[PDB]
Amino acid sequence: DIRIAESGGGLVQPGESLRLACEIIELGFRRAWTTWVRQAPGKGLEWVADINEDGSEKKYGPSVTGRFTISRDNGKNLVFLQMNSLRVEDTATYYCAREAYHLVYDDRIPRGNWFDPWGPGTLVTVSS
Amino acid sequence: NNAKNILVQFNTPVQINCTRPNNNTRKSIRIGPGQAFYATGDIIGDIRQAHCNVSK
Amino acid sequence: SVLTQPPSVSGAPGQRVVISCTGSRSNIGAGYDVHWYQQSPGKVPRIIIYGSNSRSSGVPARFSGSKSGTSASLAITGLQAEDEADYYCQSYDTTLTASVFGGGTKV
Ligand SMILES: *[C@@H]1O[C@H](CO)[C@@H](O[C@@H]2O[C@H](CO)[C@@H](O[C@@H]3O[C@H](CO[C@H]4O[C@H](CO[C@H]5O[C@H](CO)[C@@H](O)[C@H](O)[C@@H]5O)[C@@H](O)[C@H](O[C@H]5O[C@H](CO)[C@@H](O)[C@H](O)[C@@H]5O)[C@@H]4O)[C@@H](O)[C@H](O[C@H]4O[C@H](CO)[C@@H](O)[C@H](O)[C@@H]4O[C@H]4O[C@H](CO)[C@@H](O)[C@H](O)[C@@H]4O)[C@@H]3O)[C@H](O)[C@H]2NC(C)=O)[C@H](O)[C@H]1NC(C)=O
Ligand SMILES: *[C@@H]1O[C@H](CO)[C@@H](O[C@@H]2O[C@H](CO)[C@@H](O[C@@H]3O[C@H](CO[C@H]4O[C@H](CO[C@H]5O[C@H](CO)[C@@H](O)[C@H](O)[C@@H]5O)[C@@H](O)[C@H](O[C@H]5O[C@H](CO)[C@@H](O)[C@H](O)[C@@H]5O)[C@@H]4O)[C@@H](O)[C@H](O[C@H]4O[C@H](CO)[C@@H](O)[C@H](O)[C@@H]4O)[C@@H]3O)[C@H](O)[C@H]2NC(C)=O)[C@H](O)[C@H]1NC(C)=O
Ligand SMILES: *[C@@H]1O[C@H](CO)[C@@H](O[C@@H]2O[C@H](CO)[C@@H](O[C@@H]3O[C@H](CO[C@H]4O[C@H](CO)[C@@H](O)[C@H](O)[C@@H]4O)[C@@H](O)[C@H](O[C@H]4O[C@H](CO)[C@@H](O)[C@H](O)[C@@H]4O)[C@@H]3O)[C@H](O)[C@H]2NC(C)=O)[C@H](O)[C@H]1NC(C)=O
Ligand SMILES: *[C@@H]1O[C@H](CO)[C@@H](O[C@@H]2O[C@H](CO)[C@@H](O[C@@H]3O[C@H](CO)[C@@H](O)[C@H](O)[C@@H]3O)[C@H](O)[C@H]2NC(C)=O)[C@H](O)[C@H]1NC(C)=O
Ligand SMILES: *[C@@H]1O[C@H](CO)[C@@H](O[C@@H]2O[C@H](CO)[C@@H](O[C@@H]3O[C@H](CO)[C@@H](O)[C@H](O)[C@@H]3O)[C@H](O)[C@H]2NC(C)=O)[C@H](O)[C@H]1NC(C)=O
Repeated sequence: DIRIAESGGGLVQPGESLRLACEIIELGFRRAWTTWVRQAPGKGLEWVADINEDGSEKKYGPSVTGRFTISRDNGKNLVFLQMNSLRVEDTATYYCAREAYHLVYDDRIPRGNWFDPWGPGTLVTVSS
Repeated sequence: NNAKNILVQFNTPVQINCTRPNNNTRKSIRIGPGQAFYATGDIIGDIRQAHCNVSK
Repeated sequence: SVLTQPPSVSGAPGQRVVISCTGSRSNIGAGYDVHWYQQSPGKVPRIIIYGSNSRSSGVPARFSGSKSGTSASLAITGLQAEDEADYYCQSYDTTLTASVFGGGTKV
């Protein structure tokens, strides 16, 4: 079922990389697209990067356009957001979720997507 | 004769792709004793219409 | 990639409140749904209205979304302190972005 595990942040200085990992267990890991959404500490929703259940297709938000490489371990069933070039401009906290209008898709084109699961998020502070 | 049938036999396997794109659920009903009947529990997924494609 | 979310919705406790989270040809004119997200003060938001008009569990019928052409607006009745909370919409963009967001709104 839905038992997500956010982690991977870091208390670092600007100009580096970091690895994030949501873990969801006892369910199809390779059975739902998940996405990434942060929150500047006092601000709103910011989608980061999408992924396939297999990661075959991924797209990233404008804010971190092609800067954080999202992927996932498939057989071990982990997700690996290798963020790269961390900067103070992105000081925030981060959160992990996925979309689920799936039950019955009444179209050739979707109504959109959801963000159903939440968790602790992660702690990122890349600055001195 | 117009009362027979013409049996055509091709050289080239003209493909056809058929599908039923539903995730359908099997609901078991016990018509007891011991006999059980498989009904269509429900349908989930892209409710398209069952069909077949062929290269025109 | 911003939804016209009012920076503040108002209503005395019990009063009806409405929020017009509207976009463009590109997001609600695009044909998708306004997946609102209710947030509590200090807590993580959640799905309150998916399908742009549909309730999930635990959401009173006082709370209901709706999508009318290029407009998308929510309805709350009997607004109270348990209802005086944050709301953030989000949907699809046909032009450049995945997830358009409104500015957020609390009572
Ligand atoms: C028999 O034949 C019939 C007909 O010949 C076949 O029917 C057709 O089958 C296909 C595949 O089975 C179906 O495809 C579905 O297409 C819809 C609509 O896709 C729209 O968006 C595409 C993307 O556009 C955006 O992205 C790009 C890049 O950023 C931008 O440039 C764009 O501007 C947008 O931002 C777009 O490519 C599509 O264009 C279509 O038309 C053009 C015309 O010019 C063609 O070239 C294209 O190739 C394309 O055909 C179109 O505008 C999609 O919604 C479906 O994709 C969903 O499912 C995918 C499955 O892999 C998934 O990967 C996608 O990501 C997408 O999932 C999305 O939605 C999910 C929620 O629902 C999300 O969770 C997910 O993350 C993502 O958000 C799908 O690809 C046709 O609908 C279907 N048509 C009909 C009439 O039946 C049939 O398959 C054949 N069968 C057999 C057995 O032979
Ligand atoms: C048709 O529809 C059904 C739903 O109606 C859909 O079912 C989902 O199928 C996915 C497969 O893609 C399931 O994901 C896998 O689950 C593996 C273990 O499955 C067992 O446990 C699942 C968790 O539920 C537990 O808790 C509930 C609580 O109430 C309990 O009922 C359960 O019995 C169980 O104890 C459970 O969902 C699952 O039963 C569903 O799943 C099977 C397929 O697995 C599906 O065919 C059934 O119809 C049933 O709906 C079963 O009981 C899990 O081990 C596996 O994870 C491994 O691989 C992944 C790869 O991503 C790794 O991430 C992971 O670390 C492991 O290595 C995998 O996650 C999923 O759980 C179902 N439900 C949901 C909500 O996703 C079918 O797939 C649809 N399609 C078809 C063709 O039938
Ligand atoms: C029923 O459904 C099945 C599966 O959907 C169809 O089988 C597919 O048939 C198509 C038609 O030929 C195949 O598509 C072609 O495959 C060729 C060989 O595949 C290589 O290249 C692809 C990339 O396209 C690689 O991913 C793959 O690993 C192989 O290395 C390609 O050479 C073709 O590309 C060429 O033509 C296209 C024009 O469409 C150009 O855009 C390309 O640039 C290139 O010039 C094309 O991709 C497909 O491979 C088959 N499926 C599979 C799994 O292989 C049936 O045809 C379908 N039947 C009916 C009646 O609908
Ligand atoms: C295959 O079927 C055809 C019918 O489609 C058969 O041809 C028919 O044969 C009968 C007699 O064998 C014909 O009846 C008579 O034919 C003569 C001469 O054609 C005519 O003058 C008479 O008025 C009467 O109709 C019939 O007309 C004819 N029909 C056609 C359409 O040809 C044929 O015999 C069958 N194959 C074999 C091997 O028998
Ligand atoms: C076929 O029609 C029947 C109705 O004759 C549908 O059965 C009923 O469906 C509803 C929802 O579709 C179920 O509602 C549930 O009721 C319980 C108890 O009242 C409530 O606590 C739940 O919150 C929910 O509202 C209801 O259980 C169900 N009844 C039975 C006997 O199954 C049925 O869903 C239809 N078939 C399909 C495939 O939709």
